[PDB]
Amino acid sequence: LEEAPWPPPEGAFVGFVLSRKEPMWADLLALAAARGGRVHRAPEPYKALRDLKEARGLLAKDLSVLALREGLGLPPGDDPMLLAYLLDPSNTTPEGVARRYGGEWTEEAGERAALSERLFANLWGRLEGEERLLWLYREVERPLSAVLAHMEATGVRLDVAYLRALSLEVAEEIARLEAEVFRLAGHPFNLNSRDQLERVLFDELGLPAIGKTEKTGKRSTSAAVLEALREAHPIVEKILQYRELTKLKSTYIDPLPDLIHPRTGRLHTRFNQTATATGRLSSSDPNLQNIPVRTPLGQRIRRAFIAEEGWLLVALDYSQIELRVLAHLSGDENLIRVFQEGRDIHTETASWMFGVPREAVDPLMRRAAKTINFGVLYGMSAHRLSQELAIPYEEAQAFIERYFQSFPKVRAWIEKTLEEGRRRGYVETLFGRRRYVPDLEARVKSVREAAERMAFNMPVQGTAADLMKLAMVKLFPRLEEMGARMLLQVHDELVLEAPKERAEAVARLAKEVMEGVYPLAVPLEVEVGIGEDWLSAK
DNA sequence: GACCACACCGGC
DNA sequence: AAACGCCGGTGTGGTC
Ligand SMILES: Nc1nc2c(ncn2[C@H]2C[C@H](O)[C@@H](COP(=O)(O)NP(=O)(O)OP(=O)(O)O)O2)c(=O)[nH]1
Ligand SMILES: [Mn+2]
Ligand SMILES: [Mn+2]
Repeated sequence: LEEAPWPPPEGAFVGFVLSRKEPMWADLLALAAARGGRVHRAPEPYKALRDLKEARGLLAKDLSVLALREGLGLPPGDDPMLLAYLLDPSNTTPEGVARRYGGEWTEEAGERAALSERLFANLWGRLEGEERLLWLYREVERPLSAVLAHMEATGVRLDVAYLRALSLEVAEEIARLEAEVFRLAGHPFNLNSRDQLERVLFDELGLPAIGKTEKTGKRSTSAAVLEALREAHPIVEKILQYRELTKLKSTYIDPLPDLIHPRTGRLHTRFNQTATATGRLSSSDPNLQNIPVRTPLGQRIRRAFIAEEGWLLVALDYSQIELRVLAHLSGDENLIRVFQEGRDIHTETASWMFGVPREAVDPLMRRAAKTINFGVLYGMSAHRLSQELAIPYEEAQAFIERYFQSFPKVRAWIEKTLEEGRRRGYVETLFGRRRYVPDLEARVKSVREAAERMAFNMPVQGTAADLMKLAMVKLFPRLEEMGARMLLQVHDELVLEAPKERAEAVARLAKEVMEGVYPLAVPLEVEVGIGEDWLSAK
């Protein structure tokens, strides 16, 4: 490419180099653009951002987030990564996409701009005739990248002082647990080392091994194994408690306070758009899609996520979403009637599990039933189910039997999805998002059947992800008009932030947009709460 | 210091 | 651990 002076013409593709992967924290080291056989390198990258109409190129959203951080309303446009991801969701990195579609991902801005132009040309042509993937690109993924850019630059408020005080209380309890574990072991050791713990439990103590680890075949110390040994020795229960507290302290309580941005005073995640095999987003740096909620301590951590003063959080979450999606995809009349009657399969499975009336099912029980309902749907074995519920093997076998007997067209849909996946080489969502599963033809049964579980899960999980994305695209402009903020997406949930006096109107509107995103054979019901913290809004 | 595999476990 | 699926973060033990 011929070198030309900054600025570039309108519509040029950008390349850029960040001091680090996280756009909210990175220095903009270099900026360049390419168009019409020329490359334009910016002498002063920061000031040079003001010359761009949009961020068009590889990782476009990252540059848009950095621009918004600096007060510049630079939206992301075309991104070859999104094209590649729609053609094959194993296209997750610029390194791989470049090698695959005609370039090399380097560390120079000008070459990255030239690469973005070359890759877009080639990838755009590969989507000729792919009407459904083209619709997903233009109507979902490309506009969604702008929504996510704004969400990333906005962040969420965190009660730092609260978490600092919580850390000290948890530290004292961890001390009580480890000191007890060492007394029971007869000697201290590194309780964070699963190798050392393995030797204590199975060699020094006389506990029987239950399972082995995957890659190295060590005697497992997993929670599932410890639960099986809960009654064999009093050290086991303490280890499980130590694990819970240290997991939450090391992963949330201690690190999150240190990630508050100095200018915004809020916590900023990255919403990765080309990271999963199914079409889901992921969240990283930090991951805000796995904040605790299940245990008492976890709920205390979730309470640290708060609204700006004078505002409230609004949390919306699709009801039984993948089961509703399954009803539409499979057309099972029995499953459709379930939701047309307003029933709750999680609460009903819970009622059976704990032998109590539906009105007596608490959230803890219902959450456990959610795990059972989807575990069985996507292929959980009777053996594992019998151990999860502490019931005889024959009773777990009977539950799985009635589960599918209740919804006969589900098995039919699974078989048809797998047969089509073998012929075409891929499975697809309701909107045509595809995942290639070559191991459906594997000649090793264990491999083939693992691929089968991956394969018929994807249309269900992926359709739910398609629906959530489309709802975000529809909802975002309405929230801007209302002066509200979209903060987080957690797969089938949105967390919004609204002025207190508008919180109710925002909650009603967001609920209606999400429930009407795309009418199916069953209604899509959305549960909504409002509160000053994330837990309260649930 | 960065990076890695591994086992593991937080969420949906 | 076991024939649930999809993620990202941690400490250990180890290399470089
Ligand atoms: N395979 C699998 N999928 C899961 C699991 N947990 C969640 N998912 C998938 C399937 C779930 O549909 C989806 C969203 O998870 P939620 O919002 O926590 N539960 P839901 O929407 O079902 O019920 P309600 O909102 O009324 O409580 O994530 C699991 O253990 N396994
Ligand atoms: Mn839900
Ligand atoms: Mn949810």
